[PDB]
Amino acid sequence: DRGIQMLITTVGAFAAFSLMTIAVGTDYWLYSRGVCREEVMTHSGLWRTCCLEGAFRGVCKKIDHFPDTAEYLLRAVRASSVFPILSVTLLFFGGLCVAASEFHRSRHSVILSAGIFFVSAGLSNIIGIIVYISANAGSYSYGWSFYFGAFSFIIAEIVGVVAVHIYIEKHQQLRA
Amino acid sequence: DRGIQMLITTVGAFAAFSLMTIAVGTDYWLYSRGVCREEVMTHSGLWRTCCLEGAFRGVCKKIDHFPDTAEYLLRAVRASSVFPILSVTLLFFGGLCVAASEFHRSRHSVILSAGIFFVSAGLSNIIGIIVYISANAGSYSYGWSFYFGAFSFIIAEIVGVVAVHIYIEKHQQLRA
Amino acid sequence: DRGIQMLITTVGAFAAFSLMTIAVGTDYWLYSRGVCREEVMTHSGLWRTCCLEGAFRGVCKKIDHFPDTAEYLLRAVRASSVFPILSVTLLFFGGLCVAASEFHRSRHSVILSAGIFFVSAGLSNIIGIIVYISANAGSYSYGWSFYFGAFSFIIAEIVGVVAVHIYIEKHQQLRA
Amino acid sequence: DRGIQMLITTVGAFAAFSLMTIAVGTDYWLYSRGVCREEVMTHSGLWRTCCLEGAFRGVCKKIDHFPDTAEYLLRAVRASSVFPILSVTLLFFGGLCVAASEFHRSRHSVILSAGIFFVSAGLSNIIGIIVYISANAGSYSYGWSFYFGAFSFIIAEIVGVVAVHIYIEKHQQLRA
Amino acid sequence: SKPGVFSFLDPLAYEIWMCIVFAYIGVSVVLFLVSRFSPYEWEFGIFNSLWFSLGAFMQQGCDISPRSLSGRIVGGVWWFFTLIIISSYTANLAAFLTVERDKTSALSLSNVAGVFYILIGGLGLAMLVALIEFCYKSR
Amino acid sequence: SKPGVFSFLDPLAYEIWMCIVFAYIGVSVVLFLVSRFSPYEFGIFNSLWFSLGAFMQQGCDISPRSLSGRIVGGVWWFFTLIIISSYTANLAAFLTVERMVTSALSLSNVAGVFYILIGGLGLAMLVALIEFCYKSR
Amino acid sequence: SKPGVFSFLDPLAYEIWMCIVFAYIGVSVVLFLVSRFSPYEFGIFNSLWFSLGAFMQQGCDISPRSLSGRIVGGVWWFFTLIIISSYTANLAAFLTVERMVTSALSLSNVAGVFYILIGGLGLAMLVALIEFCYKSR
Amino acid sequence: QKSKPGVFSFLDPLAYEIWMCIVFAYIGVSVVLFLVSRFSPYEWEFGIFNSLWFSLGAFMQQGCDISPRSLSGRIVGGVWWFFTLIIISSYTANLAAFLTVERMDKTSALSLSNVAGVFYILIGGLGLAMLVALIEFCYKSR
Ligand SMILES: CCCCCCCC/C=C/CCCCCCCC(=O)OC[C@H](O)CO
Ligand SMILES: CCCCCCCC/C=C/CCCCCCCC(=O)OC[C@H](O)CO
Ligand SMILES: CCCCCCCC/C=C\CCCCCCCC(=O)OC[C@H](O)CO
Ligand SMILES: CCCCCCCC/C=C\CCCCCCCC(=O)OC[C@H](O)CO
Ligand SMILES: CCCCCCCCCCCCCCCC(=O)O
Ligand SMILES: CCCCCCCCCCCCCCCC(=O)O
Ligand SMILES: CCCCCCCCCCCCCCCC(=O)O
Ligand SMILES: CCCCCCCCCCCCCCCC(=O)O
Repeated sequence: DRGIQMLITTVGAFAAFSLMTIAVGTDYWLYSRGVCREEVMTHSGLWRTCCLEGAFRGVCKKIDHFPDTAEYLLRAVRASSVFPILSVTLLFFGGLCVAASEFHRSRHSVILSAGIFFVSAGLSNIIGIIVYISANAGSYSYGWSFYFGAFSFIIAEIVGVVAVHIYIEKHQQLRA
Repeated sequence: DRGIQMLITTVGAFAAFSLMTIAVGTDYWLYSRGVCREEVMTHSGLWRTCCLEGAFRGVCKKIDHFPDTAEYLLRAVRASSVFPILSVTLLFFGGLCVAASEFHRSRHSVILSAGIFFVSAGLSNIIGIIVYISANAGSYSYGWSFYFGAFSFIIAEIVGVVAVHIYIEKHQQLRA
Repeated sequence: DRGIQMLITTVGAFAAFSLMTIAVGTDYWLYSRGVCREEVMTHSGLWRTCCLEGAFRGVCKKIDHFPDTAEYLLRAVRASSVFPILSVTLLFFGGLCVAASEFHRSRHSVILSAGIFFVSAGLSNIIGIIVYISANAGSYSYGWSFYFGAFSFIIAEIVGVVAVHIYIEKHQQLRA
Repeated sequence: DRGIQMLITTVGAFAAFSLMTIAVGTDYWLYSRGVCREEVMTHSGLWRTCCLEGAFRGVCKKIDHFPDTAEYLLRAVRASSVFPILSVTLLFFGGLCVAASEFHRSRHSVILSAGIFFVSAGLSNIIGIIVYISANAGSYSYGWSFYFGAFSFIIAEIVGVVAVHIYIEKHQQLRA
Repeated sequence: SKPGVFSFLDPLAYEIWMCIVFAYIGVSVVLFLVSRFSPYEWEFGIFNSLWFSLGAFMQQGCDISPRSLSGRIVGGVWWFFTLIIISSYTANLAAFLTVERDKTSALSLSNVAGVFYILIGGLGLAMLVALIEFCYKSR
Repeated sequence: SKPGVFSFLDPLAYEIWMCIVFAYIGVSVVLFLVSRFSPYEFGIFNSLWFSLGAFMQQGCDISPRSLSGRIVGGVWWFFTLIIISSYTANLAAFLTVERMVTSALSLSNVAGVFYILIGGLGLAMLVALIEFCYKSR
Repeated sequence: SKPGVFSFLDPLAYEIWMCIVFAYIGVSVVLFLVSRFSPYEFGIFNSLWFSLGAFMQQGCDISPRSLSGRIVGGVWWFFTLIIISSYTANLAAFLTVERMVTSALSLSNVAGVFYILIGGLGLAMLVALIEFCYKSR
Repeated sequence: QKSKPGVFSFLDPLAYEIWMCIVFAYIGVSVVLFLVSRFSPYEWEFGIFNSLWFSLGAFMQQGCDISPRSLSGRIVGGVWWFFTLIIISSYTANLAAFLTVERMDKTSALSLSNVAGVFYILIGGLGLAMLVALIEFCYKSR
């Protein structure tokens, strides 16, 4: 099933990257009641907050991420969105390795490194989610951008598993 | 124990079906204080509630199940009592399969089917009980109708096990 | 080590029986502040309570005991000291079997039955202790009679395990 | 790694002994508010307490360990500090055995003895710490003397493991 | 308020205990069924299924674990059920012992006497069953 | 209020439950990865089973032998211990403050776990039938 | 008052602890007895290890296979579950009614378990030496 | 006011000294289990690394792949089991105490902020595990 395995890997890599990039770009992470500058229903993201109703509707303001070493570090890490961006970067590199595999079949480690990138991307994604939620804590709901991030994590982990299976079966088949 | 196994299976199938059908029919599930019209001691089943002391002793009335979507679904499921009825249906089909197995000795799966039906009847029975209890409490005692349901569950599970044993022994002896 | 095993068995059987009989006889189970007929320091047993100081010192009465099915049964069982006495009886029978073993070496089960008696005696002893303590609950300290009972339990169990090891080794050696 | 194993063992033996001896000697176990004569910040060891700011800065005085039998025993054990001293003694004997092992190559057990001494030193060390902590608290901070004790424990345990490995390898190579 | 011999059952309602027993039987039977009729393989007979389930509920672990996907689903949900139920027992017992309906007493033998009686009864029953099995298998 | 069907989840916030699930996947995948590229049977399915059983503080048929497998296993064990104790402790808190304001738990405030249980048994039977038919043809 | 060295035993009365020890012996002996006179390695020392591990909810290397062994094991499992839960629940009670009259527990009110631990390690080393010398000569 | 939850607030039920002594006890138990299992020349699976794994799993109540078979090994194991049981019960009980009574009665669900530290340690461990696996691979492949 190597053809189908590679198909799943490529499609999944693209899906994970697309979902994560959209999530990092779009601004529907959180539905709360803040202000775009009275408090009204808003819809914040990683960078901008926007009004969902009333006169200033459609108006978005850069999130004042900033207004205790631990609080400072959390606020810094959440302000720069280090971890969502790092997960996007790693998904990009994983996709590059998956693409490069076919054009260079001599070396095996290419697809293995794809798998490792995807797994690492998932881990960064988790750290991002935790940091984001924790930083918010310092009524509400989660939007579709948040769930795009979550689905990116799941798909990334699946694609990592499939990639490692491709590498394993290549070495198992060739070695014996 | 082949003959004895089949005898246990048949007797048990009939016993489980009879007990569960009686339980679903009779009206001694719950003993509680209420009115079948001051409130007197009564006894309720799945459908009728009836006073057992007073001027209106022996009078009965349809329960008003419908005097919070989860509450609505619980009320619906407990009003139809779909689960006790489904348990009776599956016991009926299991008994029918046990009867048929005596004919089509060629096809083993018949008795296996019996087994599965009985097991499934047990599961639906337990759901029934939980739903019933969950809906009621949302003093008192349990009557003999309730315990008929409980004993039906136990016997159904025993007969399921015995049926599956018969099928296993068929496919083992055949291999020998 | 069969000689030494039998020596341990006999000595232990006698020790357990002696300790348990003394415990059931003597009156130093509990040090509390009751009355032999003002409250003074006493020393009760299974049957009699006695004054430890003052004018009426050395004067002992009979534990009332009898002065709610569960409470009734506990009080009845504790009043008659069923379980300490049963443990004494079983230790006696175990000792009889141990003695009879040597005079009849044809049959093996004699020492096995000795072991079983001793094990059972220990269990009765435990039930007695629990019943006694629980019945008392319905400041204080435990006397040397109590600890004689406890040591009887331990020794009885150790003699039971040695007896069963004698039987096992006889059947193992003879069978092969 | 035989030469390297012995080098680690010797260096570690010396390091553990030196650290523990310094810790037992120096006077920076605890930083707390008190008087070496209003109370100023101070630092205490096992024996002396000394002020580190004020008119009497640099002054020292013997701790009054003795200003409840369990409390008395704790006070006694913490006053003598028998356990830190015993830890130093055992580390000394372990080091001596490690030195001697280089001579009496005929008798393996020498190095095994070293191992055991070190392990035992670790245990006495931990008891020391517990006793110390248990007695003190019966704000504050821990100085570098305390942490010297802790690192002594860790190194002692590592050297014990390595010594036992050396002995195991001797008795394995000999069998070969 | 005399504790009462079986007062250790008090944290959970009688209906929860009875449904625990029914769930136990249902789990054991389904584990047996999904482990057997699969003719690819045919150690999870009915008696071993009951033992696996009992040990899972008591958090005593196992001598055998399911290897199939179906067996593992059954095992997994039974593990989750067990975790919630036992935590619920401990939590509710903590509630009753903290707030009487203010000092706290050590539990006395009277508060757990029932569990001792069930234990010693089980040991007696086990010895009886061993004798019966012996007499059966020796003839 | 009458207890809700999934009220047994209340001691921990929804985000904790969601992150438990993600952590579970991440642990299983890393255990699988470190085990297959390590000198010295943790396939992905067995990795998932090991991790599930570890979180439920239940049995393991297999434990990791490598240093990397043991690191993964050790941190997952620690996480499990903290999270389960936190669940029990916070449930005790909710029930003690409700008693302060028989209090035996009723079938109603654990009914959700029964529904999930019986649903799982149903699903297990379905999967068994599917796998059986697949292996038949 | 300053906590006592063996204050960790306080949640259960002295009689409970003593009866736990007796129940432990009785269980171990009955498991040994039913296992050696049963159609179908539980000698007395393995029985005593199985029982200890069961009470500490620390699993086992061997489980009983017979019906009588499994009855004994089952009731000992049930007893263990109730008794451990009772310990934890009553300890939570004692610590809550204190906070209602330092948050963290201090080394002093678990010092006894450390002493018992190190005592056990010392005893273990002594027994190892004794057994070794015995097997040498 | 209510102290906002700290990372590592999951350690709060037990004093810092208890945690450090738990770590020392862990090392001591592992080393003594190794020692009493080995130098007995009658037998010589409880090497030092396996001893550490047995001890870790015992403390986390995750059971074992191997149990001690000697009397000395079983004594060590038994006291470590008892210690574990008391300490973990103490942790749960004291956490329940802190969550019930505020000492700067509505009671709220634990938030991710209350346990964020444990997640960070977890993901740190996964990262570390992957790094160690790479290092082992490179070492053993040369
Ligand atoms: C044999 C292989 C074993 C390897 C796997 C073992 C993993 C188990 C333990 C993990 C927790 C360790 C980290 C504990 C967290 C420390 C946090 C800390 O020190 O916090 C400081 C404090 O918050 C200042 O304010
Ligand atoms: C497969 C082999 C398994 C066999 C071994 C399994 C043992 C596990 C369960 C034991 C508890 C059973 C008894 C439960 C106690 C019931 C008490 C009761 O019903 O009490 C009535 C109430 O007190 C009225 O007021
Ligand atoms: C390899 C292993 C194979 C895996 C084997 C499967 C078993 C997994 C176990 C248990 C989790 C299931 C219980 C959780 C159920 C989720 C539903 C729920 O909690 O509902 C809340 C509701 O959404 C209100 O908002
Ligand atoms: C199977 C081979 C045998 C296994 C090896 C045995 C290990 C036992 C482990 C833990 C229990 C012992 C620890 C408990 C000791 C009690 C301490 C104590 O008594 O302190 C209170 C004191 O009496 C003030 O009142
Ligand atoms: C998986 C099996 C675990 C054992 C469960 C124990 C069952 C206890 C007895 C259940 C019957 C009803 C008991 C409650 C009676 C009451 O006091 O109201
Ligand atoms: C091995 C780890 C897996 C453990 C499985 C535990 C089940 C998790 C369920 C989480 C569902 C999330 C829904 C939150 C509930 C709510 O907010 O109403
Ligand atoms: C497998 C069961 C054995 C478990 C071992 C637990 C240790 C029991 C210790 C009991 C000692 C009795 C002293 C009571 C304490 C007191 O009253 O001060
Ligand atoms: C057997 C090992 C179990 C794991 C134990 C985790 C150790 C936690 C870290 C110990 C160091 C001190 C931490 C407490 C610091 C504080 O917040 O005061």
